[PDB]
Amino acid sequence: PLDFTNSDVVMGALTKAVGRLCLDVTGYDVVEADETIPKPEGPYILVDLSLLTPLDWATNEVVDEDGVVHTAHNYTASYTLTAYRGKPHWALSRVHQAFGLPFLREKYFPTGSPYAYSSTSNIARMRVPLNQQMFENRARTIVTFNATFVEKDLGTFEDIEHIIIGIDVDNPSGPPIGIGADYDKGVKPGGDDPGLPPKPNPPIVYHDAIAQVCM
Amino acid sequence: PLDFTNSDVVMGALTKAVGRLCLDVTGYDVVEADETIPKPEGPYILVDLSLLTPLDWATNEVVDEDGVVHTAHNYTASYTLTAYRGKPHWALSRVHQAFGLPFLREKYFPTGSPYAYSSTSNIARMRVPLNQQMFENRARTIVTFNATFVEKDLGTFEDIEHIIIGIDVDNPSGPPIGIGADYDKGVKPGGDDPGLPPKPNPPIVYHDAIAQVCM
Amino acid sequence: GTQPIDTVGFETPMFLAMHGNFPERIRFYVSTAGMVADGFAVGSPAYQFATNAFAGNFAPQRVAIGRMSIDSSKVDFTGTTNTEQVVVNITLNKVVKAVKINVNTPAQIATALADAVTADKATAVATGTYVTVTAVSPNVVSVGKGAGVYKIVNESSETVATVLPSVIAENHNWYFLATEARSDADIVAAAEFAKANYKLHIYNSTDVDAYAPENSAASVFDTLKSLSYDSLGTSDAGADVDFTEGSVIGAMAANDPSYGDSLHLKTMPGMVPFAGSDTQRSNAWSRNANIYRGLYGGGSYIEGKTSSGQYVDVIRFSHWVKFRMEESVFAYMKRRSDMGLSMKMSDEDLPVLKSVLMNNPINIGIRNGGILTGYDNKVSYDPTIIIPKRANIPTNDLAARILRDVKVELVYNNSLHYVKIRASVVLDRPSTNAQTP
Amino acid sequence: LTLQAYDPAKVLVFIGGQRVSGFAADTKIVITRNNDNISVHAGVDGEISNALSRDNTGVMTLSLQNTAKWNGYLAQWQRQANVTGLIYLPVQVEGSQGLSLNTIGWIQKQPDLSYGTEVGQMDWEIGVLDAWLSPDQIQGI
Amino acid sequence: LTLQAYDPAKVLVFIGGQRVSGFAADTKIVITRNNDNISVHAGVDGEISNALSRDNTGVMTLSLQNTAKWNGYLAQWQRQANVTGLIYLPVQVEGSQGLSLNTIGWIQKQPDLSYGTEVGQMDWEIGVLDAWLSPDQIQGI
Amino acid sequence: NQSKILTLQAYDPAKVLVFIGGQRVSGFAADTKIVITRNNDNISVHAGVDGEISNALSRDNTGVMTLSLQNTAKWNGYLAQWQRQANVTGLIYLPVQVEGSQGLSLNTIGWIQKQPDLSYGTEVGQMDWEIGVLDAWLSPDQIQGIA
Repeated sequence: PLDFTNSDVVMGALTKAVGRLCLDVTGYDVVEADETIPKPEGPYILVDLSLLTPLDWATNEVVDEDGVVHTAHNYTASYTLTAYRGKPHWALSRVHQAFGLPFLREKYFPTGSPYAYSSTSNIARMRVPLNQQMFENRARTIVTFNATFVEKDLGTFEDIEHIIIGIDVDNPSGPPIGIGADYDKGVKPGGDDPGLPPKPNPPIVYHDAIAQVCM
Repeated sequence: PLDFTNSDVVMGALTKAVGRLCLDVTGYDVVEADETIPKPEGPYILVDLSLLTPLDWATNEVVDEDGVVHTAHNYTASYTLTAYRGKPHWALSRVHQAFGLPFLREKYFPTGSPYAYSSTSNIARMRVPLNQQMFENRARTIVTFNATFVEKDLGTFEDIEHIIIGIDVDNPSGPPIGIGADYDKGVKPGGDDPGLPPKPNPPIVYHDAIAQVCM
Repeated sequence: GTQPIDTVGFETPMFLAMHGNFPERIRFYVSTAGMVADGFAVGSPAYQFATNAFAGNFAPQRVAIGRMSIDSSKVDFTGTTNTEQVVVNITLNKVVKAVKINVNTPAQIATALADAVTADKATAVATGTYVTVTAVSPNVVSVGKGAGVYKIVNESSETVATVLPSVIAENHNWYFLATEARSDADIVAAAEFAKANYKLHIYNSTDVDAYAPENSAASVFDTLKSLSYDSLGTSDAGADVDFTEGSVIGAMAANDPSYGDSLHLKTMPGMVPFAGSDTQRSNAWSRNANIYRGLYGGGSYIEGKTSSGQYVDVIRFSHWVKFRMEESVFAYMKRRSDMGLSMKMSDEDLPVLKSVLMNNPINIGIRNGGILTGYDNKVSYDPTIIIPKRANIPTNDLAARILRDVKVELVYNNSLHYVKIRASVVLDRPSTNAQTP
Repeated sequence: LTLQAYDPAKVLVFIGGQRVSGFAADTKIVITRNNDNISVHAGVDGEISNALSRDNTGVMTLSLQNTAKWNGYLAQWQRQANVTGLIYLPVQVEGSQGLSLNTIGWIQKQPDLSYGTEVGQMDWEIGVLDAWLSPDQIQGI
Repeated sequence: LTLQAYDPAKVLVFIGGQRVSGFAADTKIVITRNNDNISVHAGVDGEISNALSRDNTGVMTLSLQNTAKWNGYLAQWQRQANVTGLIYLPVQVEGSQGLSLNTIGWIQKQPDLSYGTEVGQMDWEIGVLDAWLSPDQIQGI
Repeated sequence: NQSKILTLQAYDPAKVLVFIGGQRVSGFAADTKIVITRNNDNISVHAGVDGEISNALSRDNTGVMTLSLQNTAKWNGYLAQWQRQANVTGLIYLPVQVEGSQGLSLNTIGWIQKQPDLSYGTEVGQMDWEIGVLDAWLSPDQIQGIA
């Protein structure tokens, strides 16, 4: 019943978050590298998940109700953006500045989300010949994001229901004394003994004297 | 009779340990580089033992019953993983996080095993054209493991059964005094002489006085 | 199915008296006034025991009293001599009385005691050397000691070997064990129950076979010696009328075994100095019948040995370690489970028992000096803890969810008892090697 | 007979009864003593005499990622002790193959917290009231 | 249940009531204490006794680009206080996931200003009158 | 070693209370709060020519107590007024008390013996008031287990 959002969900939703912010700021059209289609008409941007870096040691462990363990790891995903016509260098820059606008981020990067923005690389403008007739304007940049991935274990170990301890007290008056100790899940050491009587709270009464001394 | 597990056993079992954990986590199919077969159908992973690094000076020496010597050396083996279809970058990542799950590791990397996990490299996602029609998704990573290799010597030297020592004491009253000393395996210096009598433990008796003084 | 006691129980002594003053099988008091309110007659057995227990230097905080069905009392003058106003205290159903007999022979005194027939419900029956007092179904009677030279004896239809399994089931939060019955069968039954339930059995006896020559004897001390139990026995003259087990307990109930302290010389108020001669002392020391010798104007216990020759303090220390480890492990395992973080059976969790056990039970002993530490020979005395790995646990134990073969080792740091000197007086004083050995 | 390989994942740290988790890459911990074992007094003519050291405190560093949940626990424990005066908690370390340790200790100084473009690091300084390493886990000692 | 990812943009600094903006790249801030928590006195025979630290001041560095508008505010506040004698202002910090802080403090020393071919940096030293970190924002503490 | 911890609760200097005249002192200096000393040693030894030794018991037990306060503290005012009060009216004595958090206490009467040296500079100064205490026997009452 203690569910979560595994890696597959976070990773897939990060692409769409980048896709919507690029569309909503620059006004260009967007496309991914996952499947190929004939080149669209007009300026557009291409999104690719070029690289992914892990961080070695897990930062948190969440124990299910039944004992299963969910482990959380920090990551960093890098996206390669490319803008293909119009003023591509201008288009990419407005994407960069978008991460500094508070209201715009809150739509797609709400507080508590499993991914965040980290930094950006240099924006390089390029000219590429086409059919040996024309030079096409382009650009390229790499945007680095933070993330956190959670995965669920494949089982649990047994609980400790009963513990048995052997004790040996070496002494000089005779042979060592062997004696054992034991623990059980529901057996209190004292049973349910009430214990010593408590110190009572005196009842609230009226006093005539601010400070009275009586022998 | 004092046997062990030489290098050949450890090295071959490390591959299968990696193979089972990849199969049991990602759900993909697995294949090695050792022998070539027609490419399987569906997503799958390729395993390769790319590199192996030694550590110069042996860390332990175990002497057989008869005197033969077994030497232990630390190593580090690097495996190159490649995932060929589906969401390869997702598949490799789940392999990385698997090493942080306690129960899953215990199946294949039990305490006391001769190999262990060390670290992981960056996961790079790639697109490769095929037949000039389609782009195929792939990925690549390098996983570094620790290991320890043991090998057995090819013989032993003879024991020291008899030692003869020559001694010369130069002195001014005359020519130097020559005298020898010797050792033999079973000859005690004192034979079996009982030595001086021991101090007896007095027997346990009753005492009337806590502290008694007698002249 | 012995359930574990806790720290408070480790100090509570239980006395198995005969009475009917409360319906329950056991009750706890913090002073003799509560017992007085419950209708116990001043000078009664349980009252004497409670007074002695509270009168010690290391007195316990609370005392538990058991119940064994009473049938009829006895006021015995047989074998006594009296030249003083005999007085007997009697409490009837919350009504407190006093009885007086003047001056004469014990038989005449016993006969004259039949005058206890006024303002009564209860009945009195003289028999020439003792008076048998029997109550009636709705009446409750408590008979207590006074100024006379006599001893009060009670009888019951039950037996210890059948009463005790009821008291323990009712409540188990007590450590020491004592009883009013003084027959050999009752004493042996108490010893056998205590040794099986990990409880310390105490008793005082007045049998002269303790003094009897070592050549041969058939005393309860000797029977326990043969059976090799751990009951702590002592020979006292006034035991049968004062129940001095309370005084013995009052000198050892409060001091914790972490100090390794023994019982050798502790003063016990209420005890009467031993009277026999040195030969009798030597005889008694053979049977492990400890005595309370009066020395240098004061009283002092002697050597506190148990039935099987072992010292009392080592036994008590082992029991204390057992109970403390049980309590500490339970506490830690319960705190771990209050959160959803229960201890699993894996190699990543098992080691913590080392610190858990080092903290509460063991480190206190090492601090206070009860546990020996250091280096010997080629051995060290440091306590050691060994824990198995998951690979070594049998599959059946995994299925049953049980951990076995956790082992501990310690060394006890005993105290000193005797000292001997070789003084010499001379009118004057008498090889010079001066070479380093 | 199979000799162990150094397993970095089986190096355990138990503080107060629980197990620490969420370390930063590279060195998980470092253990260092504070004083020299023996003090040697050398005479004019060459006589030598030795003194045994009776101060055996140490220091243990603990590298934790600043997003670790265990930062909150140490921060709470630190402030609690400053008010009540109860500062000691059990400390235990294990080695896959190496030298263990098992004593009591306290949080000595507050690390340095810095915020940037990537998940950082905090290095706590845990004082340990004794610093004797143990061969418990060595396979064959 | 979705665990947070460290968001560098939600690390907030409020000085005097307003929010600081215009940081330089990399480390936005750094928080460091001045003294050790506990002072340990060790005897000849090994007796140990501890003393609680009653000086809890810290220091917080603040990296700002030299074109930031917030340089003017700090420069004005610094000079004002030197004349009037009123030096304290509230200081509060937040962590996306990390240890917060909420106390009062003052501007300690004037940073170093340097001019070159590119927009530089100024590192202010803000004294904080208490330096206890808090687990408020940790998700689960 | 952990078996010789001399203080199981850290020594907190703020627990040391000082009351003069019934009001709690506050505003102390940087390093040392108080210092208590005697003037005369406990007994006098008169040793004869041949080694005969005899001892005498002292009857002057007066001591001196120093009280470090920052010169910006408010309590400097109360002491300064008190000096003039006693100089004219002739009432000098005033109850003094000290609480030994984990040490020795003190409870007696005392008076201001001298006034400190007031100095002004680039740093907040300090003042060392001398409160002569009539009787200076330290009390172990705060310590438990004193048989």
